[PDB]
Parts: sequence; C-alpha cells; structure tokens
Amino acid sequence: ISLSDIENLIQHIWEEPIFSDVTSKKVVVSLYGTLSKKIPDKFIIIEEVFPKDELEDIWSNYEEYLDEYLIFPFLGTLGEAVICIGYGNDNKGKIFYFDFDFGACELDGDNLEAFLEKLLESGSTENLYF
Amino acid sequence: ISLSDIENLIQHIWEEPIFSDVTSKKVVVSLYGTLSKKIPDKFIIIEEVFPKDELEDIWSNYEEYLDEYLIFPFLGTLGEAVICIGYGNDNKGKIFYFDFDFGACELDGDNLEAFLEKLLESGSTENLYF
Amino acid sequence: KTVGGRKIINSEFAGKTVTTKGGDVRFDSDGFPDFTPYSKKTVRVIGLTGDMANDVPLAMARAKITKYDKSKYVWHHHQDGKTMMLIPKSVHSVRNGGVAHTGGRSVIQHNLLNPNNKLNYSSPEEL
Amino acid sequence: KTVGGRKIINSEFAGKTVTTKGGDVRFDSDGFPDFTPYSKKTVRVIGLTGDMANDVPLAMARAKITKYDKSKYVWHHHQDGKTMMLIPKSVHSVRNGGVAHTGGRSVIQHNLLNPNNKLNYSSPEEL
Repeated sequence: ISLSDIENLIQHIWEEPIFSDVTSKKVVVSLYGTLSKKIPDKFIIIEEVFPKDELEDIWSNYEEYLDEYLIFPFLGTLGEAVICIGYGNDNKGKIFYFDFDFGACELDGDNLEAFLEKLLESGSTENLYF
Repeated sequence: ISLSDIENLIQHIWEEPIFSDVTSKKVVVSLYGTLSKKIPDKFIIIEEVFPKDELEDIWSNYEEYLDEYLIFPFLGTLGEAVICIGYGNDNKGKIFYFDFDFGACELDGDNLEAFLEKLLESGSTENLYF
Repeated sequence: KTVGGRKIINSEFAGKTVTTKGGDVRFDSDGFPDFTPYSKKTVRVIGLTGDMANDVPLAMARAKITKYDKSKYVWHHHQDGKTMMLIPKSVHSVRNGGVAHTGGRSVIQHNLLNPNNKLNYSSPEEL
Repeated sequence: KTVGGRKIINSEFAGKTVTTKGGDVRFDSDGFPDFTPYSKKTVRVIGLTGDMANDVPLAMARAKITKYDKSKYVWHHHQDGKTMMLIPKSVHSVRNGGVAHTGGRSVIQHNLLNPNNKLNYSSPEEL
C-alpha cells in the first residue's frame, strides 16, 4: 500500500474546521439504501479522525482485515465500525462503512466531499422522513 | 373496477391445498429489498384468504384507499397490512404489500406464483442469512 | 398531522367520532383513534419495534394468554410506542368494517429517525 | 462458527487466548471474546437492537452514568443480546491494539431472521 497515496485521498479530513467539526456529526444511514439493509443503525456517530502520524500503525492492525476490500479506515465511530475510503482502481476515493458484524458497504458511490456534505450534527432536530 | 377480472387474477388462491396452506405461511421480507427498507417486519404472517363472496364488500371498504395505487387486497395478515395484486396496465398481476403506516410496496415484480413459491412455513427453522 | 412524513390516515377526523361496524370510534386531537373502549387487553411492552410477528408474542406474554381468536381480534400498536391493545377487527380493520388509521408502528419508526425530537404520546392504563 | 451466515471474526481462536495491547483476551468455545475481566460496567438492557446510537443511552441509564471517556472505552454488545459492557479500547478495538471480533449486534440481527431457532447465549453477571 502507498500511505502517501492514502494521505492524498484523505488529507482534507485533517484541515480545520472539518477536523474538529466532524466528530460532532453523524451519518444518516437511511440516505444509503444498501447500508440501510445491512445494518440496524439509523445514524453512525463519528468519534475520531485517525491522525496522519498513526496511519502506519493503524494499518498494521487493520491490513489483514481490509486489504482484500481495498478500503482504508480513517474515521472511528461510537462502536467499532469504521468509515473507510477506497484505494483500488474500482473504488478509489469512494467512502465505505465497515464493521466486523456485518461487513463492508459502499456509500452509493459518494466521494469524500459528497459524504461530508450529507452529515448531520449529532444533536440535530432536523425532521427526517420515511 | 372489474371484479371478474380481479377474480381471474387471484382465482388460484381459492384452490386447495394452497387455500388452506397459505394461512400457515409467511413472507420473508428480506427477499424484497425495497420492502425491507420500508417496514420493520422481518416476516409477514399470512392470516386470511379473502373469500370470493366477500370481495365486493371488501372493495367497497378499501376502494377509497387503494384505487389510486391500482392494487387489490386479497390476503389478510397478523396486523392490518394486506397483500394485494396489481390490476393496472403497469402492475397487472404483480404482488404488493400495503399498510396504513408505511404505504404500498411492489414485491420486486413477483407475480402470484413467484410470491407463493418463496413463502416459508411460519414454524420453519430454515437458517436465514444476512 | 404526519408521522414519518406521511399523512396520518383519516386525520381529517381528529377530534371527531366516526362510525364503524363494531361501534363509534373517537379520533383524538392528533388524529389517532381511541380504541380503549374496545380493548380486551392493554399491555405495556418494552422493546416494541413495529414488527408484528416480533411484537405480538411480547404482548401475549404481558397479557398472560397464549392464544386469541384471530377471526375476531387484532393487536393494535398504541401511538405511545409502549402499549399493545387487543382490539375487535370490527372497529380496527378496514376488511371487517373498521376504520383505517395510523398507529404506533409508524411512531416507533419515526422516533428512530428523529431521536432528538421524538413524538412522545401519553399511555393508556393497562388492562 | 457463524452468525447471520458470516464467519465469526477470529473464530479460529475459539477456546484459545490472544494477546492485545490491553492484556490477554480469552475466546470462548463459540468464538466470542470474554471481556468480563476488563469491563467497567456490565448492564442488562431490554430492547437492544444493535443500533449503537440507540443502544448506548439505554446502557448508560442502566449503568447510572451520564458520560464516559470515549478516548479510553467503547460499549460492547454481549452475544446474549441482552447485555452491554464498557470495555477498554486497548482490548476491544483494532485501531487501539485490541482484537477484532464479532459481537451481539450480529446475534440480535441473526435472531430476528431466525425466530424459531435463535442463538441463546448465557449472560454475564451485572457489574
């Protein structure tokens, strides 16, 4: 794997304000049809942006589980699920959900910008519909 | 509406053994992607085959709710949901789920035979997977 | 008068009384029918999901019965999302001359999508 | 050793002990880690769904705490589908040097699909 290439894919996540903002936001699972059929969660609470200076150690722990999906984890969540980014030719830059209970799921072809734009504040009272 | 045409669509449901069998069977909701995103139920328990001699009275009660979907109810379930059959040009013979909490949902283009073939016995211990 | 963005069925009768084959049914100010005059079992259940086949066994256990007459009764989810009620089909079910309506299955699912602005409806007394 | 038709993660260590950054973790005969030596709160909850954001508040209420150190701990769903456990990330989380594993979120969902043949695992004592 090219960690430099991984950094180029996710570098915007370390910039402010989004670096500090994103860990108070959440993914609206019902926006993603396949994900909504795969997991029970209605929202995925984002908890940690994995820091650049730890990616090598984090990948040394995750590589055996994720290298066949060609997705790289960069956000931690309230549980063990991780938000990942594709680095293969088919999935490059596409955002994925992964956990060890239900597996991997592409977020409908959204890239990083599209994924971030659709997040809600965790405390949002926005009315959501069926 | 042509009740004679409706009878022609559903007449096999009144034949034995399926007439008596079907009210111990259940729909596997996870076989139907859109339905699985629309309702929480994992299985739909079939409770009653609507009899031919009551369809006119039943439609007199349901027409105001279902005529715009062009679906006709013919199975009752454990709750208020009904299994319906399409009678419009677009949906003729296709099976639908309908309830007053979540609405109507086509069962992926299955006709009556395909729908019946995929039902499980309610007491089935068949191992089902994610 | 919506749940999950869907119009509450027959909500135009909120605060009014409608006739059914099994008797008059009053609709409350939110557009939900009041089936308390007809319920044979009104039971609080923790962990309702709106999945009928999952929820009915929980209600039956709290009701202390193992069988009921399915030709006569149907289980209703109260809009509180916490109570199940055993209601005659003659008032509850369109197929039997009852009144179409929206119930607690919708509210439970609405609240899962709206965790910071839940619809919190009061509960009937148990029976 | 499957749940929902998926291989239990690291089930090849069933009955064995594995090392993690936070200490040794024993895997039981079914392939599930035993986090009881590490749990700071082990609480029974009715109505778990496997939805983390829905289930954590229920566990916190039963644990009688309103906050926990999210940099240090993570809530674990026990395979009983009835218990939540507050576990150090150093044993629970791959990102922190813990051990990858399958937990009760999978079992809860498996049981919804297999209501006549549920996986019924025994519960740890509350803490």
